[PDB]
Amino acid sequence: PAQDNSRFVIRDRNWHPKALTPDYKTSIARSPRQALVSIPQSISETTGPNFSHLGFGAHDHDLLLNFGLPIGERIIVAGRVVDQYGKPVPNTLVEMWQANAGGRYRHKNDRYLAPLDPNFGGVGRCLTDSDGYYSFRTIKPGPYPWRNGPNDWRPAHIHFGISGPSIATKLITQLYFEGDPLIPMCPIVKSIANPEAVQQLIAKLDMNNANPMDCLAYRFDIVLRGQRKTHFE
Amino acid sequence: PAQDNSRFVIRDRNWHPKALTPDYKTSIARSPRQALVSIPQSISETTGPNFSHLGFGAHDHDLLLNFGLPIGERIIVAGRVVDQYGKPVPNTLVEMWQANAGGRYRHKNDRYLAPLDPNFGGVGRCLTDSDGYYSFRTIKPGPYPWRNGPNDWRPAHIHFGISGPSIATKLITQLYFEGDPLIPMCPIVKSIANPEAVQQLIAKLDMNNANPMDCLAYRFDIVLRGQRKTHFE
Amino acid sequence: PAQDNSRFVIRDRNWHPKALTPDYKTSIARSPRQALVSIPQSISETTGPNFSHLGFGAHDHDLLLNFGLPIGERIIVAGRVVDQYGKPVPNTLVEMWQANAGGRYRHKNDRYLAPLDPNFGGVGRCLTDSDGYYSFRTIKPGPYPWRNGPNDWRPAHIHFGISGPSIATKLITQLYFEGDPLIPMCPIVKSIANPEAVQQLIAKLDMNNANPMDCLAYRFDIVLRGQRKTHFE
Amino acid sequence: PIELLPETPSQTAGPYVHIGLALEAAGNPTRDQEIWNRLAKPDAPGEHILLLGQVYDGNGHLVRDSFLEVWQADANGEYQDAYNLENAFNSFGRTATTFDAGEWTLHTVKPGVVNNAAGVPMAPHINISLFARGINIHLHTRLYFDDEAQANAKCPVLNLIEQPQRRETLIAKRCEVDGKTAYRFDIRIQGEGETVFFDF
Amino acid sequence: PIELLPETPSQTAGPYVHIGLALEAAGNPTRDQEIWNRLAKPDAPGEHILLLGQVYDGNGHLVRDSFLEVWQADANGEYQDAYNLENAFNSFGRTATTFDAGEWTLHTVKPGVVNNAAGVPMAPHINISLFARGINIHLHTRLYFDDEAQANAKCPVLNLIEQPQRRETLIAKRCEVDGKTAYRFDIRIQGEGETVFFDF
Amino acid sequence: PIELLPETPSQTAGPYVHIGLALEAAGNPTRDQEIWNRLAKPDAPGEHILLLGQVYDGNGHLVRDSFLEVWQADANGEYQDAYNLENAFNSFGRTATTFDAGEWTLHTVKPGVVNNAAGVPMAPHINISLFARGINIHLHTRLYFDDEAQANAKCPVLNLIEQPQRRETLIAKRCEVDGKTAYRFDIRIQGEGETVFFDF
Amino acid sequence: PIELLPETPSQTAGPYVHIGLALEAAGNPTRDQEIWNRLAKPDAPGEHILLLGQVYDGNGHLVRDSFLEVWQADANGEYQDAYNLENAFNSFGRTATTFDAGEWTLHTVKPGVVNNAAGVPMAPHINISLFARGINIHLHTRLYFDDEAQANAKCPVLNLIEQPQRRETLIAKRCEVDGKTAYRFDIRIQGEGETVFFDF
Ligand SMILES: O=C(O)c1cccc(O)c1
Ligand SMILES: O=C(O)c1cccc(O)c1
Ligand SMILES: O=C(O)c1cccc(O)c1
Ligand SMILES: O=C(O)c1cccc(O)c1
Ligand SMILES: O=C(O)c1cccc(O)c1
Ligand SMILES: O=C(O)c1cccc(O)c1
Ligand SMILES: O=C(O)c1cccc(O)c1
Ligand SMILES: [Fe+3]
Ligand SMILES: [Fe+3]
Ligand SMILES: [Fe+3]
Ligand SMILES: [Fe+3]
Repeated sequence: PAQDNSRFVIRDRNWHPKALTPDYKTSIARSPRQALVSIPQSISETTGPNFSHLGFGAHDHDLLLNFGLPIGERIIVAGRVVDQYGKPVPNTLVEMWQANAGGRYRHKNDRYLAPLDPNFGGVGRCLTDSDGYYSFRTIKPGPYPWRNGPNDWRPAHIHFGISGPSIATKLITQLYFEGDPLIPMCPIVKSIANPEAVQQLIAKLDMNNANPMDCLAYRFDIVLRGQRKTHFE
Repeated sequence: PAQDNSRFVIRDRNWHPKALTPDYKTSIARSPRQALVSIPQSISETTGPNFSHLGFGAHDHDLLLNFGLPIGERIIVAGRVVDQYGKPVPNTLVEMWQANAGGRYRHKNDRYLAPLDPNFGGVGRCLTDSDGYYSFRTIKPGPYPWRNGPNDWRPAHIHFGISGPSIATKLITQLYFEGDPLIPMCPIVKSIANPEAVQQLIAKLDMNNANPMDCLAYRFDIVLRGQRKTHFE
Repeated sequence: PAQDNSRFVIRDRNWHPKALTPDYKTSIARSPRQALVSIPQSISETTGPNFSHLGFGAHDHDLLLNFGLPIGERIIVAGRVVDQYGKPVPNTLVEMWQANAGGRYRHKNDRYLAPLDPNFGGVGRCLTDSDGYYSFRTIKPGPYPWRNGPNDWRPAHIHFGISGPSIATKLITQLYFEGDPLIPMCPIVKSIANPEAVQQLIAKLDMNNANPMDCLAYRFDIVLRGQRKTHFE
Repeated sequence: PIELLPETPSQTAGPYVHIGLALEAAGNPTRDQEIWNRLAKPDAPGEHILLLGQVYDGNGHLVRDSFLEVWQADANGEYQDAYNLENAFNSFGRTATTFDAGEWTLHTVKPGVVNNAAGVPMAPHINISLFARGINIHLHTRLYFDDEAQANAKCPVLNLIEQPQRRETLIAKRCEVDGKTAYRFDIRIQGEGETVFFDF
Repeated sequence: PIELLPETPSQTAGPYVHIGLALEAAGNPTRDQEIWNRLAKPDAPGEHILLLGQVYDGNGHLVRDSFLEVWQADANGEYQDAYNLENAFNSFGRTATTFDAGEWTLHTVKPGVVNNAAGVPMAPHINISLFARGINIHLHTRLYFDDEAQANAKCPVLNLIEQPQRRETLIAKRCEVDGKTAYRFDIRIQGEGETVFFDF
Repeated sequence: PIELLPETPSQTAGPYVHIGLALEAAGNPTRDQEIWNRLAKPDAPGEHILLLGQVYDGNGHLVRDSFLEVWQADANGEYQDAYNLENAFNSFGRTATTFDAGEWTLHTVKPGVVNNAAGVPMAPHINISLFARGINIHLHTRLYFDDEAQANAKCPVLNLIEQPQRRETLIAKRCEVDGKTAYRFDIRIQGEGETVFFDF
Repeated sequence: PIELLPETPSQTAGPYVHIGLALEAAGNPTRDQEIWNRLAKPDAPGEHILLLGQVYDGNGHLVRDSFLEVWQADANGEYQDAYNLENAFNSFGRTATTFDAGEWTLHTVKPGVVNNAAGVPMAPHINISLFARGINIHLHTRLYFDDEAQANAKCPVLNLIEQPQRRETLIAKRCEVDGKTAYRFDIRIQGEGETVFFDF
């Protein structure tokens, strides 16, 4: 069973988006009005599931094949998972979901007029390697309109979920594409107060990783909370 | 009795910290939601107590003897009390309290593990002289952790209370020490939106005032609301 | 026995303080007037003691327990010892000494009026690990007056002694604390001509390494002479 | 425009205010002379009364570390600014809420009427300043008496409050404590029944 | 001060979180192995229980697109980190609220007691993480049981919550579902009876 | 040119160096294991000798707060780097001067011959490092023996000192203390008879 | 830190200091009232003595253009600040060295004992300030007497001088001049037997 041997650097709640960000309408009623209660880390918080023995399918991470070929821009999304100390996070669970080339999600509630793609599902998962590397093969998602302001459009994005070594490190986020003119207009993106933090969410075109005459590549590294041994406790 | 002859410059409520400052968790539930009701100044507001006849002990302002010798950095905290017009505020009451060298307060509810100092109490009072000068002799207090965020630490500080000429001028504040790296990270400090206002709370090392081979000195001036005569009222 | 396999990068005597620094009065009569004689490195200079078998006590590095609890600011002083090539120096001896919270040393010759702390000795030692890491637990020392100019005060500091791999790398220095206003006025500090060299002596506040609700931490890294193998000798 | 020196910024009193301003309350040895909660000596002219109340936060929870300062006129509606323990009546006082019960109490006399700047008389009242951890800048309020409806009705200050409902939050409720005239004044910092706080 | 690399900033899970992390719930074909709401198989040691609840917004309206993650010790107060569908018990699970009823359910066992860093025992509990559209950064809570009042009174975690009334927000109410021991745990994100959320 | 990381700058040991490195001398309780002035147990091979000396400033006044470190080969001309209190012989030692007499002492054996990088034998010597208040960066010297003239005349190190008269400053003078072989080695930091200090 | 206005920087007196501060010495006509080397009138209480000396540069050469200022207590150990030619005793004086013989003289009384700030008595002394071309900022010293050995031994000032050999530089040598009690005080600015100079 797991053991309490680690401490995780405290989260900077001024770095991460706040709970109440009124331009993002839904946050109004879904944000707490009372202050969060701080508690010391115990084994409850410093441990988490290990997915090494989960039975991954052969194309769990290849969205081009896991659902004919999907229509859209063929891309590889790769990067590494490291902690705040710059240490790789091996055998960690990386999950992702997204819309198709038109901005359509394969979900009951998605009524957007852009058509579904009969060869695309939009879900992948990958366990990072010994060096903290992950990769997926998919198609570039399209932006889509949503009921916020009368003319709001989400920039093209991929949703990501990362496990890390504990429940203290677990994170849900979104990757944006370098140069997307929609980024600075987004109320969700704007939930993040510091511009420098926004930069962390933008995948960079990575020509070095592309497959000539086949597909482009984007690089997206993720930083989880720094893990340290306990001392003089 | 007292008479209504003065008027006091209206307070700048954008200069002082606001009531609701979310990072300072306790302010959440302890800040009014309705606007303050402004009212004209009357004798009720423009008068206040005078402590010229209070019977002060001879060591009232000497924390080194008023409680052996306390352990810690021997310092002198001196300065002047003026109004916004630059006029000295003579015979006014200055009160201060602080933790010991380890950041431990001599109070029931302070369960911080740094120990108490048998020769230290942590309270002083001084009446300004005819030039608005006051002085204390103490030990520099230590920073201390508090239950705000998971790792919040108060910068070293001395609590101050100044009467002034009326209840309109009475003030409670904190003095911080020049160069303390904790200053900029404190959420109580940050309740003050203007960086310029923060600066005003920082005591400056004063070598000129030090007793060689004995103790250092810190200069801390206080500015109370400007006092003026009524006119064309 | 030891073997002559290494060469150490020549010291930069313009980086380190010179011998004669008149503001530091004692340096006057204790600095050579003849130039140092340069000599080639031999086994005599390229070897030194290895303290791996020294029998360290379990609290050799904990000043809180090695002498009740001391009064003062609880801090952890940690860092790494690397060489100029950035290579870790494992299993090396790090020794430290310092005053108590009030700037008083537990030494016969110290007649400063700040009292001794019945639970504090002020001496520690630690052998670096595999990665060149060391760590001490102590209380933040206070500044103290000394008979140099008529009103001279040493900034708060910890004296450090480092062995390294040979008598060639052995070094004695002082650690200073980030933001201390006394730093720039100390004649000992000023013995160092290059401001950039001074910066290396300043321990930075390290919140990441602090124990919430218990103590703060400071990071101090040490760089010893670069070690290289001999070539074409 | 013209700008004066900026006033020193306020900071919360914090949780340990007691050690500096309410030694008895903090459970520490007091000095010879201390400023406390008994404004009037038994032989001071005027109707002697007992004041008591609690302080609530926005959640309806008791604030057990609040510190209050009061300023009032004597029976003759005069402000005695020369503070002395020897005096029979002092216009200034200090009180704090019990870390247990969380209630404050004061011993004084019902203050006489004073006029505003315009020469219009104000209903008898006690000026209060509230301090505590969580309060960045102290809160100013006034205590009024329920048995002074007539006067209260004409108050030039009380009449500045737009909504009549808000005015009632400033009126203390007459009661008796051990057959002694008492008045209960509860302060609600935030939410339902939030007390009026002033700026001047 | 020392600055490390900043952590990647959080972002809301959004309304389609199910496609990615709750396949069955989104009504899409699932893969061979999925992380779902069954932490224990019939032959797992301990007392088998059913957990269910609803999630409310600040308006008292049901949040029908919420996603929840759970982490708990096995009946021996042990944390089973090696996740495997072959296991009789998994310490980790996932659940979500119905687009219709908007109620989540979990099948597990009552967690054994675990000690805090200082060696002090915490009352039986389940660690919860709440995700959904409108929530920028996930909310952390703990589920305690009403039938553990004695343990609950001595919990060093429960005890850090200043106001006793708020502690109640964390206690699940024991019931029965098809003669099966059940506990109801409702979450109120905002307002009256707002659930306590932690930072660690 | 290529620049490496700069070495951490030296600082004076200060007046209280004894507290950290010469515990006994500071007149403070020692630890179980201390590094001191006895390099050789009485049963170690070689010619057992006693070393003693004084340290003078530029005014010819005794330096009573100096700290010294020594490094030498064993009688077989070998450096024993693994330091252990169990060893009969240790290559490394520590000494300091009396706050009173201001004289240091060391109990060792006469070092055997070592060769330089070129393969040329150096005369028997002890490597010394001098620390003290007023000394910003420690001073390096060597102790040679007066009864080794032959070897001394051919030392490649000693031969690097231009002036013959200066070489004389590194030669310890043989004596006898209580019918024990001793060598006196005085250090003159500055002025007339100033000791040769090295850079390497 | 706090910074005051910087003090006006000192400059050497220059070779012509006499024209301004020692008119007679410069060989120029003097004014009605001059500040000179006769502190005590024959009718002044105390032991009447003559002080004399020479000033030497670092080469052992006489400084024939020096200017000296003296401050001392009267025989009761009292400082007489109210300067008047009418006074039988003035605490202040001025002298200078002959362009010829290069010797200064002073006519005064032996000063009485004065206590330091801590209430400890200092041995009888005369405070001296030396000015001259080549001296950028004047030198402060003190003259003590060889016949106050008992007192000298206990002076907290003299005791601040680390090295006893240096304390002797401050001791005037008692002699007789034309059957009068004289003390000789030579000042060596630099080198062999360099006189202690103070900073305060
Ligand atoms: O912006 C916030 O974080 C906040 C927190 C609590 C109440 C409130 O009105 C606002
Ligand atoms: O932020 C404020 O100052 C404030 C004042 C009143 C209501 C409110 O929601 C916020
Ligand atoms: O400043 C120096 O390094 C120095 C070195 C030798 C003689 C001297 O006067 C000065
Ligand atoms: O407001 C607080 O909670 C607080 C806690 C510690 C020190 C202080 O000044 C204030
Ligand atoms: O929070 C939402 O309403 C939303 C809508 C669309 C995409 C997304 O990530 C979030
Ligand atoms: O060299 C000194 O005189 C001195 C005095 C105090 C501390 C220190 O490191 C050095
Ligand atoms: O010091 C000098 O030699 C000198 C010479 C001329 C003018 C003066 O101020 C000084
Ligand atoms: Fe405080
Ligand atoms: Fe989306
Ligand atoms: Fe020191
Ligand atoms: Fe001139």
